[PDB]
Amino acid sequence: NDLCFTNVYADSFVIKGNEVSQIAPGQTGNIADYNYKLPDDFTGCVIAW
Amino acid sequence: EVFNATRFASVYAWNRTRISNCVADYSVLYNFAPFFAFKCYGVSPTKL
Ligand SMILES: *[C@@H]1O[C@H](CO)[C@@H](O[C@@H]2O[C@H](CO)[C@@H](O)[C@H](O)[C@@H]2O)[C@H](O)[C@H]1NC(C)=O
Ligand SMILES: *[C@@H]1O[C@H](CO)[C@@H](O)[C@H](O)[C@H]1NC(C)=O
Repeated sequence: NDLCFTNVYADSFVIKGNEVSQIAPGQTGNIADYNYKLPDDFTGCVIAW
Repeated sequence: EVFNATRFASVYAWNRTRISNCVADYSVLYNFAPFFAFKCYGVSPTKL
């Protein structure tokens, strides 16, 4: 909360447990390569519950 | 013939197979296993 962001992007998608580990900056898999690829220089984070 | 075997030997006697004189397209390796960890060190799957 000590940060000033210009723009915030809020993507949400429901996905499996191991694909939670799959989603990360620069990963591989059936989802990380064909569904949602995050940037290698990703300035941001992911949330899973 | 290496991924769909039935008797992957125990760790005490790790069976080793040699792969040569063929063409490797690891998409079959991708789709023949629900990968849990593809931790590689000297090479990467994207271009394998
Ligand atoms: C390791 O696993 C290999 C699976 O491809 C085995 O290769 C097979 O071996 C049988 C004989 O056991 C051959 O008939 C077959 O054509 C194939 O080459 C390999 O033998 C095995 N090695 C050990 C030491 O178990
Ligand atoms: C070869 O792979 C198929 C697909 O997973 C599997 O159903 C079959 O049992 C495998 N063969 C042997 C001998 O286990």
